[PDB]
Amino acid sequence: IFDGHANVVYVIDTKVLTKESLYGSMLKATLEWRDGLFTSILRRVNDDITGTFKNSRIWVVFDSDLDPEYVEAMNSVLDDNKILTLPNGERLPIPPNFRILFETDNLDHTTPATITRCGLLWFSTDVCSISSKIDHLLNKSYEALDNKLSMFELDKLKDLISDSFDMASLTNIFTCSNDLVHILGVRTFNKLETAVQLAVHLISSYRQWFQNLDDKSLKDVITLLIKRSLLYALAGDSTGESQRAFIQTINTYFGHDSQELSDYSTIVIANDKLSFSSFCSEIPSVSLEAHEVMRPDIVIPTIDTIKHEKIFYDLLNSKRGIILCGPPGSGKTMIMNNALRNSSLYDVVGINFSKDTTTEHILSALHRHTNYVTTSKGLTLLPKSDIKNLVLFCDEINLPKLDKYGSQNVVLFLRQLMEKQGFWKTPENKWVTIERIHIVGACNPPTDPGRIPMSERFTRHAAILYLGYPSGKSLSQIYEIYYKAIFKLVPEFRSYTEPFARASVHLYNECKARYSTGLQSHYLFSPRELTRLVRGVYTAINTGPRQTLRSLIRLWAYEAWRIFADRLVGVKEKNSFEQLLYETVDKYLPNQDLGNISSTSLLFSGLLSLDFKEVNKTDLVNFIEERFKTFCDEELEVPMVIHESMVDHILRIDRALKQVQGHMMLIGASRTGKTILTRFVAWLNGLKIVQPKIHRHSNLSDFDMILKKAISDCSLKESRTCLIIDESNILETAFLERMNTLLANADIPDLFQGEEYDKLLNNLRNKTRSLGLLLDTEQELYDWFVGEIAKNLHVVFTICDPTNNKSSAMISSPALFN
Amino acid sequence: LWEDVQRTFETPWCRVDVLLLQSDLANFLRRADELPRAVKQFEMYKSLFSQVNMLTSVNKILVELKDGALKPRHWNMIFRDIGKRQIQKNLLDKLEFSLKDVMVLNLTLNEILLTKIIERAQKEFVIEKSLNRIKKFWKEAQYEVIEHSSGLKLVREWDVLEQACKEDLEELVSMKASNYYKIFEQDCLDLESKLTKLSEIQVNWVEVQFYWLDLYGILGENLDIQNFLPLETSKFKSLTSEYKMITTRAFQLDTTIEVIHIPNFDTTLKLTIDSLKMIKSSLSTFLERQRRQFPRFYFLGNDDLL
Ligand SMILES: Nc1ncnc2c1ncn2[C@@H]1O[C@H](COP(=O)(O)OP(=O)(O)O)[C@@H](O)[C@H]1O
Ligand SMILES: Nc1ncnc2c1ncn2[C@@H]1O[C@H](COP(=O)(O)OP(=O)(O)O)[C@@H](O)[C@H]1O
Repeated sequence: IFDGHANVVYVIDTKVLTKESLYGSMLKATLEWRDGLFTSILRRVNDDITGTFKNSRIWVVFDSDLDPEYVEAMNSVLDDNKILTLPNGERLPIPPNFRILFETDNLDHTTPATITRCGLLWFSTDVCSISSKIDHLLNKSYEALDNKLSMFELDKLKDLISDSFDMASLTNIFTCSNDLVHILGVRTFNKLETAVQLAVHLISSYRQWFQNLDDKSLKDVITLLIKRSLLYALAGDSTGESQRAFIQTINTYFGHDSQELSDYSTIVIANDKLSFSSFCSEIPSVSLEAHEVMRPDIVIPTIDTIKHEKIFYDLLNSKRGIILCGPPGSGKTMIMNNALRNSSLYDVVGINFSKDTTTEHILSALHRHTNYVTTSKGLTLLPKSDIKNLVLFCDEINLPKLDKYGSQNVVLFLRQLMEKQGFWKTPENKWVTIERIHIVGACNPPTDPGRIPMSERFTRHAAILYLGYPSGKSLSQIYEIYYKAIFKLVPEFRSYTEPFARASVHLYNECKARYSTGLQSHYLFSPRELTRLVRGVYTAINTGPRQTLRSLIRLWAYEAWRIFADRLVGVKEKNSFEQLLYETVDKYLPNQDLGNISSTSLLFSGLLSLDFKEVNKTDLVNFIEERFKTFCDEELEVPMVIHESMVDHILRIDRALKQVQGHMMLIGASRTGKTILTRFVAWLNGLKIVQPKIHRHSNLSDFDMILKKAISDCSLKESRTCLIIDESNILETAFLERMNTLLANADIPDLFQGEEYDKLLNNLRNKTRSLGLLLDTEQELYDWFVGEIAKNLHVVFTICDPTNNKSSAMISSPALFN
Repeated sequence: LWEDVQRTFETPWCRVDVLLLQSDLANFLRRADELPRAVKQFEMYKSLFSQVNMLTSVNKILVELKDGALKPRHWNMIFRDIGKRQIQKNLLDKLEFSLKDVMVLNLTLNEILLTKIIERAQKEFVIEKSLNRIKKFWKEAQYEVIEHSSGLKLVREWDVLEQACKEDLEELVSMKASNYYKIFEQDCLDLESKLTKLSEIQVNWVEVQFYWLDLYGILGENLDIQNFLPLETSKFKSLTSEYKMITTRAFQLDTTIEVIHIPNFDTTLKLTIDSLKMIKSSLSTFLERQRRQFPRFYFLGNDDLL
């Protein structure tokens, strides 16, 4: 404005775009030099004169943190000679009108020579007050909503908003908020924007009911809403009881003249009455079916469940990126899935981030539900495909590892998507704007080993929500529902549902308390363990015959052993768990008819009969001996000995293999028979065994085609294979991440394209038609392939001592433990 | 009904498939109960039921034998060792022999010999399938070429097909170790020769394209150096013409594997690459001579001085 010179701006994120994409590169077939973004825009500005550049000022900013290598091609540009030094072709001159910017916060990987050559500007403090920031945010929201909504109602609501909260008490609120423990916390100056955006959006959501009520009640409800929004945005990372403390705090400091904010406060607005008061204690009952024990799309309503559902839905409707925090057993992924799939406005894209997930993988994931359209405002676009909003669920954002100079590149890519609402097309070298594709993610606290602390930029731009273990009582009701569903099979003991759930919850709490990482770093217990054991009980009952009370208690205890104690070391810990089960049963069960309940005194297997039941020791020993004799007859002849411990391990492996997910972690020491006992048990059920063949130069491709052919055999012909993977087999990190993905997910996310995708599609066609199945829905074909691979694949891990660093990485991996 | 059964036996070995056979046997079993009592009292029902139950018993062995593993030599030795009989060699080569001749071998009792024969056939089939891949893969898989300054047809993204041929060699040389693969040993060696000639052809095409485009940015457009090296420029132009003829021949050939079948091809590639190397050496000598003619040129570098 001062000079009347036009402004030219180009925002580029460094770590997102590599050198051959930023500056271009020669082709290693004809040395044809590709342009690259920076060189292309420089060419457009300099060579082309149709655009106005003599009169204008051209400005280029590198928002992402910069490394010397990128400016190693710019140091000459940074030097006083003022000429671009291309690896090939002529050297592009640069005019004084072509200014260059760099923006960052870390100077560890910057040469002092660059500091000398550049002009350094430092910000040692905040640039604005809290109140001024808030006022600017309200002005931004007002101008964002004015061009869409009615102006008079906007005037009324914005006047009431300005006269609703005063900065004086807000200062006390924020100061006390700083005096509170946060998880991945950032300063309140960052969460201000989230709070104000959420508040303004949600108050705009109730526009239709703002004309027929008294202005006093409107002020009351607006204060209620602003209090709720400040609570949820500011303290969304709080423990939850500290959330109650902050509720009381803001109730005290903020004006009491309006309707007061409560813990479980909500408004059920309906066009029948002026329903705007506080509503609470509205949990509904849900009746389910027996077979619905394991469908990963099952959630049970609780007060915390519905509250988190509503908050997440509100903030997605607030159009803001959201990031989730919680313990590994907090249940984030599936509660999020249940919150998102049932929605009539949002589409699920569940993508699991890896140790390194390239950006074009995310680009393809978007392609599967988006398209490229060309308009005048943004030229090329990448908007939605259908009408419902598209939201991608990135998973474990802290899992990817930084580069050699720090910072995770595709994390900054996500920052680019959710900050500037678009990115740069690397071959097209033109900016593309997205149309409201929201970003959702979940990550464990960085206090968990193997999690990199997250950059404050990304956390600031999104909002944080922390959800922990839902107390002890809530687990009691949810597993009481699970147990009534599981007792639908056997109506004899319907009223005994409560004692089982109470005992299970108490046992889980005692397992958490007794065993911790102080002994070793895998004593983690989660409600996932309880869900697994209730599934085990369900499978045992469904496969087993009618059970008396004593039989039901015995099988419950056996599944408790197989879920909890099988990960325990020593015998002192084992007998401690044993006696723990004694007092748990005695407290939570009136029936005293069981005998010894120890591992040796429990012998439950379905290998000796069609029905899963307790069986004689001697008969099982004889059966195993006969099968081993058959092994010596036909299978590998090794001097082998049968004992009680290996028989117990055979029972455990058979139970694990009969599970729907035969993903097994077998941890011990070498020369113990594990890698051949697994073969023995696999042949007992007549499976197929594949062992990878590795070498000193075995790349990723070897395991790639071995795993692909194993998957195809499990799918094309339903071979029902079992996979044995050893510590020797794991040496690189590439197929490490491949195995982690195939475990956490169920399919291959990076090879099912092109000819592979087409052969998968036609193979599904052929198999469905041969089996007489009419299934032809492409997405449902993908889901059925997931089901087939889940139903037919079982992988077991044979590992050396956990003290090994590779073994430590194996046991400490999130998916492998999960 | 019995006519359908006799038709199924008389249908040739290649003309019967396990899925169609299973469907036909299911139809026979379903329609067996629909026969009136008079037919069942007659010997037709007895014969048909015995034959269909017999075929049901030998369903799995037929599934094992119906894979692509088995070659006519395997069936020849099956008939010689088991049935002590032979089928006309012309009919045996095309795999057209009645299922009755298959069944008179008593597949159930002699299942072990057929099982080991099928095992050897599958050991050879592991090789055979990989053979088929290259067979049809490189059959076409031509090199995508474009136009540069109205000149030669330079291949685009050629490194991917280069690597494809390289891995095809790796797999062809690794499949040479097998228990039952001595059938196509002459074919295997023929494929090895074809792909080795192609490998040398490719490792020289990469070099000749590289050097030809290097010197093409040096000669052919700027007449100053062309006059400075008249003999070298003339040699480069002649090599350009002959290599243009070679590229046109190989590109309208439209068959990558058949490229070796063009006579005086590898020799042309060898002489071309040797002449290009000599031309580049002479050019470097001229560059060094000019640099000695003017000491300050050593700062400018090769590209700037050119
Ligand atoms: N409200 C709920 N409804 C159903 N299951 C729940 C609920 N809360 C917790 N769970 C159980 O607790 C377990 C914890 O899951 P978790 O391992 O935290 O998933 P992730 O870490 O992938 O988000 C889940 O397996 C789930 O079955
Ligand atoms: N229960 C057992 N009785 C006898 N020998 C055993 C037993 N368990 C393991 N072995 C010995 O271990 C070898 C088999 O290797 P294995 O123990 O399966 O390796 P790892 O336990 O490291 O996977 C055999 O040579 C055998 O002598």
